[PDB]
Amino acid sequence: MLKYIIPTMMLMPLTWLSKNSMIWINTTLHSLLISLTSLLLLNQFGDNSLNFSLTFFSDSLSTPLLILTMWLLPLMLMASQHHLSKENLARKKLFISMLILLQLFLIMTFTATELIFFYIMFEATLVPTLIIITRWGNQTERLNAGLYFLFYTLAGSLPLLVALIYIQNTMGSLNFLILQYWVQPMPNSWSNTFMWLACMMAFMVKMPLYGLHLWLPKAHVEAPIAGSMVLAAILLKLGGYGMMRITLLLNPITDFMAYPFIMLSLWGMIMTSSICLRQTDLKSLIAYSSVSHMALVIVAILIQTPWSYMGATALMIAHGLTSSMLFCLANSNYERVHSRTMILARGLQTLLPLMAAWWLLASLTNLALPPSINLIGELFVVMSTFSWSNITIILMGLNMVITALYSLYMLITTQRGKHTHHINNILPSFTRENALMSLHMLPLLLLSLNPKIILGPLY
Amino acid sequence: ITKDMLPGPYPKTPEERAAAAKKYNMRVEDYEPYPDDGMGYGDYPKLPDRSQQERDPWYDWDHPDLRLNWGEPMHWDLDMYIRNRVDTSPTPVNWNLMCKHLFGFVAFMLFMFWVGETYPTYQPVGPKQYPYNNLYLERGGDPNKEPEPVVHYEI
Amino acid sequence: AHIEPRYRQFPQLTRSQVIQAEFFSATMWFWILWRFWHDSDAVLGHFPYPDPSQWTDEELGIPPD
Amino acid sequence: SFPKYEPSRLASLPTTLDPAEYDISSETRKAQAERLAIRSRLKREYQLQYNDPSRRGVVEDPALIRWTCARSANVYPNFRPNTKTSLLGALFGIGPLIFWYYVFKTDRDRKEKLIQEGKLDRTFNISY
Amino acid sequence: GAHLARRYLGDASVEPEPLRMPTFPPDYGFPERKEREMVATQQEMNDAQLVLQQRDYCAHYLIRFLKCKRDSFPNFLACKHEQHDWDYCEHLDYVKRMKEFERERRLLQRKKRREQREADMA
Amino acid sequence: AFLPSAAYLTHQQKVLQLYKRALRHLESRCVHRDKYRYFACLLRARFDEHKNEKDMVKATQLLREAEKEFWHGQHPQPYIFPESPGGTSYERYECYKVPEWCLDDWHPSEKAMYPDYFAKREQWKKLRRESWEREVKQLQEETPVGGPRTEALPPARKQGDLPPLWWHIVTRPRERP
Amino acid sequence: MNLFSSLTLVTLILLTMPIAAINFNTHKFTNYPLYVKTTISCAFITSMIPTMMFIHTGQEMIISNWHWLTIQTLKLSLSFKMDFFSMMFVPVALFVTWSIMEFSMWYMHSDPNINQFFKYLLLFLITMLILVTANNLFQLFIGWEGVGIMSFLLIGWWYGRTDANTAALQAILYNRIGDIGFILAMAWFLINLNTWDLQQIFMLNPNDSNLPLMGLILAATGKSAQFGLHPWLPSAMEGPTPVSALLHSSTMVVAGIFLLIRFYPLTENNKFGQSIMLCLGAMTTLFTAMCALTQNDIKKIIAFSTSSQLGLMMVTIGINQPHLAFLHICTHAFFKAMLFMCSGSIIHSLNDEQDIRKMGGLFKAMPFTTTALIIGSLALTGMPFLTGFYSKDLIIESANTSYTNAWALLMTLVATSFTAIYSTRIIFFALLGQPRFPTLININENNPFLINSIKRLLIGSLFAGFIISNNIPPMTIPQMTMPHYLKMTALTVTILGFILALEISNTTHYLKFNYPSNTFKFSNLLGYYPTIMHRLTPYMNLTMSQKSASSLLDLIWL
Ligand SMILES: CCCCCCCCCCCCCCCCCC(=O)OC[C@H](COP(=O)([O-])OC[C@H](O)COP(=O)([O-])OC[C@H](COC(=O)CCCCCCCCCCCCCCCCC)OC(=O)CCCCCCCCCCCCCCCCC)OC(=O)CCCCCCCCCCCCCCCCC
Ligand SMILES: CCCCCCCCCCCCCCCCCC(=O)OC[C@H](COP(=O)([O-])OCC[N+](C)(C)C)OC(=O)CCCCCCCCCCCCCCCCC
Ligand SMILES: CCCCCCCCCCCCCCCCCC(=O)OC[C@H](COP(=O)(O)OCCN)OC(=O)CCCCCCCCCCCCCCCCC
Ligand SMILES: *C(=O)CCCCCCCCCCCCC
Repeated sequence: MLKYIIPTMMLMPLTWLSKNSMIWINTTLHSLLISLTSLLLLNQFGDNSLNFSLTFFSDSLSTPLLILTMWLLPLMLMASQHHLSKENLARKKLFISMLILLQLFLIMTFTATELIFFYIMFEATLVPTLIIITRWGNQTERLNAGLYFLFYTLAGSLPLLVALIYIQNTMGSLNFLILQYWVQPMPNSWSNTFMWLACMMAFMVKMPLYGLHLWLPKAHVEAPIAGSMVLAAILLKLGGYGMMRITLLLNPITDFMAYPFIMLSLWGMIMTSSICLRQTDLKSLIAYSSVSHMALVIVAILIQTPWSYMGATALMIAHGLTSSMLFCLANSNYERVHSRTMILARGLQTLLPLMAAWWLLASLTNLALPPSINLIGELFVVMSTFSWSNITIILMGLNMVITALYSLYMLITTQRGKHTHHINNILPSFTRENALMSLHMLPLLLLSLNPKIILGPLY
Repeated sequence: ITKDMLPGPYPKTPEERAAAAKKYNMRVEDYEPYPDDGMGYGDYPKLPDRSQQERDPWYDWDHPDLRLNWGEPMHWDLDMYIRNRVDTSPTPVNWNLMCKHLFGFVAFMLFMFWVGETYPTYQPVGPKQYPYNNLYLERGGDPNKEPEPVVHYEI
Repeated sequence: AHIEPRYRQFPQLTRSQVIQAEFFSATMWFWILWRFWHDSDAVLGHFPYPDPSQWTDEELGIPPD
Repeated sequence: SFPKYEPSRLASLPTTLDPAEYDISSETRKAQAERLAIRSRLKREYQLQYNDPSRRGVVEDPALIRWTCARSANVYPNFRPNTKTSLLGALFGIGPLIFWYYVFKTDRDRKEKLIQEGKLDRTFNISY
Repeated sequence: GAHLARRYLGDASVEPEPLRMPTFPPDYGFPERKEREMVATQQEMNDAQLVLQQRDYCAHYLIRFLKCKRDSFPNFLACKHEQHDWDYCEHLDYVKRMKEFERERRLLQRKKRREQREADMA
Repeated sequence: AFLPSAAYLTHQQKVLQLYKRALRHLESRCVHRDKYRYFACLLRARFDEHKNEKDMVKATQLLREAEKEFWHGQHPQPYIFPESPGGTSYERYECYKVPEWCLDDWHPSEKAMYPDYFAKREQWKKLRRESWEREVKQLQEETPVGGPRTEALPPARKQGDLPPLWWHIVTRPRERP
Repeated sequence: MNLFSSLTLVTLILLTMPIAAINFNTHKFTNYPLYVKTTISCAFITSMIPTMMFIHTGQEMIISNWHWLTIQTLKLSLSFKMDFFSMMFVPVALFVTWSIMEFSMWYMHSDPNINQFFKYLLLFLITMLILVTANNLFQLFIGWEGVGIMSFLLIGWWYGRTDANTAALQAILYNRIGDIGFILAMAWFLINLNTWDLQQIFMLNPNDSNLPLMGLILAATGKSAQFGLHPWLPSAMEGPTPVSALLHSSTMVVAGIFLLIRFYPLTENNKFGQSIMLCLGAMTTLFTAMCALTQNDIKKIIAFSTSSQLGLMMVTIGINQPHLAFLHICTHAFFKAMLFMCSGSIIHSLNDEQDIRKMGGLFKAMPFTTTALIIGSLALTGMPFLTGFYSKDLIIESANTSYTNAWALLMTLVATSFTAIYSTRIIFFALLGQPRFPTLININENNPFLINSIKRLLIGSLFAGFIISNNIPPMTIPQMTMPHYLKMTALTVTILGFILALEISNTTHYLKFNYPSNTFKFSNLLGYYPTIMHRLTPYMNLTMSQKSASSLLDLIWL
């Protein structure tokens, strides 16, 4: 994995020694070269994972999240370069350095052989994201979110730390490869119940869980575009990756500890999708859509069937691409009308036809139009949860109505109807913006041809 | 925008009510808030819940599709009462009379299909008769076992 | 030359559209009368429907006891 | 005589059949004139900015900004936990969760009992 | 259609129910009753790929008609008489079903008048 | 009720609007033209029976139960004109009504495709920008204290000036682009 | 063999080639609608050869040509099922679409987005022939959602209009409620039968198949506008006329009926599914035909016509006669597409006038349109030996002579009378009588595009029932023995409907003004069903989506 970490670190002398008009071009070029390099991780096997060293490994779960992570950096550099034009050059290089450092943390978070190195890199990803959100977020009003981050630290990552140190003392190792063969059944006891909550609640907030999703339509709103792209595309999926690693140790107690949280997600995707029908803020609507889609990944991990893991990792990759494109479309209107109000600028297909085509395609991938991998992930999760319980199809299908309903409403409000009269700064689409939409959508459409590379280790 | 045009807490004194009605750009007599039960509406005006479909269409609107003006204090559920959504418009038939006619019609048709399923109509014939032991090997019978003889006779 | 718009009076007609409309109306009634002359049973009936009461007890096997 | 129209929540009374529309009193003249005055003043304040050539951008509507700030920001700092808020946050907050919990637990206990008694037709069920 | 009124408005005791009948033996009233001959062989209608609803006691006319329909392509109006033969023998099969129904109705009339004669006599 | 110029409906306007809506809903009830024309003169007679009513309170009550008559006898789906609101072709071409300022955002290679049009559009915009400050200083001295009472605007008074708030009414899109 | 599968795939690739043409464009087109119409004409000619060599031998096959995915026991391959249903539906759909596009080159000539319109209409055709040729549930779900989304995009064609967007989102809502049941069926077959392929479903032949058939009946309810999920098909007349002609009369709306005809070996061994299909179809064909009696927009009346015919299709599936239902689909396409084309020819001639109360006097003004509208109405009602006689009457000849729900049969006959009632209502208010349109006559139809486009579907509406029903093989046994009052049922009920509606129409010339009855207010406001549920079910959602979901729980308590 050291053929990826070292070029990502060499992006730091590349971004600090570059000429002042060249720092976007150079970082975009070399991060696209790293993303082309990232396809060497597709050397996967039907029995063995790709095990590089004592520190790094890659099965077919971590590999597509790595490719999506290394692909997300050039797109963030394209998306965030317009609204940093009047920024200081040194502050602009600090922004690019925090993006590069976040990629550096993520690409060795997903490959972490041992679980406390996963914990260190997992909680290391929060700091450059925090600095990007609070130094370039264009407004900061976080009176209620401070107490929620305190709740995240109390109920989340610290019990995970104590639990992983406990497994280190009990099993003697936290290597996931060793824990594949030295796993003991975790029986019914109160010690094992608090053990399960400690191993799971950090990743429950990171997904997020319904009821615990209070941070996500704030942190998505108060962020720049690169921060919202990396939150929607990668930083939610650390929770799902960590659940799919840590549920190896949590058998068979998961088979009766999943029942509350499954309810919290199965009803929760009914609520948040419905919440998207009453959103004034477009970026908040995409945030609650992200909650409504990660609820299915929570259910699919907690029911731990093969079809559910295949659908959950396909849904993670697909929703990463789709929701990142949705935030980029929301920014491509916000950079013109200077307000996130979804009822402000209407009828935009009269003014921007190709951009409305991109809105249509991102909406159709948002509502899981087949054969897109949004639908493949959605569908396999629905099949596995039907095998879990035959009634849940109702709570699936009703969600699959409301998921359609706000997806086209977001299309109908922003793009259709009568244009707003008093807005006359609606410029034509820059080639940068259309390139950003295409570099989201065309990989998402090409993955419908060959979905087997995004269906996880047990395809 | 600045603070003294933003919403605040519930108006208790009448001068705070007057300051809000000047802030929300409407008459003080029309300005009523949502009742302070603690549901978090604040000092927002309780508009009388009229859908935007009901408005004057021929009026020169600032927002013609919304049927809404500039500076007008909008309804709280303005995203809900757009003409793509929930309407409250008057109908030619009464609301309860519509609900009664629909429920009586649907339940009576359900009951009549239950009556017709209770008493089915048919033809004055016997059952359809098939050769070769009611087509035993055709309908998936095993070749080693032999069923009872299903023999039909001329008439 | 096209059909000129007219005002409060009967519009201009082409000979071709009138003879085509009369031709397809004649085609409809020709095909109806033709298949009614040759089939005459898809509308009226293919075979005689027998009377059940007009059947004797010997062919149906009713011994009077 | 005639069937009187019944108003509803989703069927409002018409403007023609409302009696207070037929008020002729001078205080209704004052109220209607003040509403026309506020509406005309706001219309003028709008379309002086709207028809301005030197402005190229968005005529910002503080009623719309105020509406979005009410729908987003003003929700927590004007909350008071009382009987009504706690009972309504306990009805629709932990009600249907408990409902679907007992429904799905009942069906899964039934299915598990049928599987461990050899009853459920799990013949061609090898995808799961 | 009058028998629907006879079974619903009248009594269902004398009217033969559609679902399970004959309730009488086939030899009851018939001295030396013969079976129904099948003309087309089981393997012959197996190779002709006939529908399981269509493999009744007169499927051999259907086999001749479908062979004519295959052999007369494209002249799709050249085999009207083979269709007429198949439709006429299906009509006769329906007539035999009507005869079974009238047999069952008249034997239920025999049972009804038998028990009424027994109640009058004894 | 809700009007741009008046704050209310006069009783004369209410009578005329109820007569018009009654005839329209009647024509919806009474499809054929001679039949509607017969019932239309009958209804005109019914409206002219109490045309000469001096008592405005009695005329108010008569108008009120006339509204009840019209509501009791209304058609459920009255004939709406196609480009009237509620019609089948209503606001159909609003997706084709591009605002004029978008011509400012064209590329010069396609602005040069229509040279006379944009060469005239330059002096249209010139006319607008040298008319704007004159019509603003026209409106600021005629508007009473407290803002304007009614939404109606004064016309161009001097010769050479243009009427105030005129650019979006003149340069509005065509109804069939 | 090598001819059949080759031309089968050549038809679909040929339909996809103008999509690559419109996507790889730099110039302004040398009549791209003519290019798409020429392509679909040649695709019709191409698909004629596999149909003829199916009528020769009965040659069916499967083309599982491209392996796509293997989820551990489920090999999802790109698999095309060429059976009787594809071999009869593909030439009918291509012929109807070819006439609709030669219609659209006249009707949609003023639209500057004409290339986008023909692109979207070709995308619909591609997704629909993906639907009707799919061999597994996944490719069928691809075509299913494809015709749903192209329905959205072609209802909301005038996207500035609020009502078009509203009707398009309404249609998406009801179709996704049907998709709940479709995904229920896919879930049941994957768990209990380990397949989405039709062949393993049919070969395993499950017995406890009530739940997947309830899922399929809910899918056909969402798709074919059955009762409960019906009003989007009358709402969907807000799109253009060739949209409502091709998609929402003849091609898309038969796909729920086609989904239930496709699964006939499961329905023929489940009497409960047959009874539910019979009851739902009789309810829909009663209700929509009753609503059609008192409407005044001609597109609404012909949409209620096609939804009542879909309810009759559901009825004749529910008597376990699926092949008669599919013959009725192939029959119904011709005259119902032609009726929408003639209605839209009246609409475009009378300057966007759609309300029948401002029409009339068009017997001699538009002679060819009047001729074809009368022929389409008589094919709809069941005139003897038009195309609609060769299926629909047989439907009644199997609805009487079967073990049937009696009230479903009686409502089927009431629907059969109502078809004649609204057909002669259209001919009365639109063709007969004296004019009612405004004074500036711009009435014209003398374009060879319009005349030939109505002419080829006119040849279809005259001869196609005879040709198809003498070219299709027997798959059931036709019940041909019945009493004379039972053989003459459908014709007599249709003529009674004509007589009753002629008396109704001749009561309108009288100089009397009656107060509206409760039956008129019920049927004119659409059984009160789009008036209540379109207000109540959004309300109870959206307040619950704001008060308790957003504000109470997910901003304050949690
Ligand atoms: C590895 C090699 C592979 C080669 C094959 C390619 C595989 C797929 C690649 C991507 C396909 C989409 C590309 C175009 C869309 C994005 C750009 C766009 O909008 O352009 C508009 C523009 C045309 O419009 P315009 O009028 O010029 O301007 C825009 C208008 O102003 C305003 O626009 P508008 O409203 O007028 O029109 C927009 C219209 C709007 O139409 C719709 O929204 C309708 C779409 C939904 C319904 C119909 C489809 C339903 C599903 C069935 C079909 C799929 C399965 C088929 C298989 C058999 C059955 C199972 O969209 C289209 O027409 C797009 C056609 C393709 C749609 C694909 C499905 C999108 C729906 C969402 C996902 C669905 C599931 C996933 C599908 C995955 C397919 C592989 O297109 C172009 O200019 C083309 C640009 C170049 C495209 C290159 C494509 C390849 C890129 C990959 C590069 C790497 C590999 C090398 C291959 C190179 C090949 C040349
Ligand atoms: C003008 C364009 C045409 C090209 C002109 C220039 C070339 C001249 C023509 C000759 C072409 C070359 C020879 C033939 C092609 C190669 C044949 C071959 O074996 O190829 C290997 C394979 C055949 O499959 P396979 O079975 O060998 O291998 C599958 C791969 N594994 C086993 C790993 C899973 O691929 C192809 O043939 C690719 C073409 C497929 C065509 C259809 C694509 C549809 C895409 C839809 C995406 C979504 C699907 C969703 C639905 C799925 C089902 C429900
Ligand atoms: C064979 C079995 C048959 C079984 C039958 C019984 C089950 C089904 C019961 C019926 C369900 C559907 C009917 C209720 C919802 C209909 C919503 C709808 O269509 O709204 C349309 C409405 C606009 O309609 P309209 O008034 O005509 O507009 C033109 C002029 N304004 O548009 C709007 O107002 C916009 C509203 C947008 C937001 C919609 C919110 C409501 C969402 C409803 C989801 C329903 C999910 C059901 C799941 C069932 C699972 C089993
Ligand atoms: C007994 O009546 C057998 C016929 C089938 C059941 C009754 C059907 C009655 C309606 C059809 C005939 C209508 C004739 C005008």
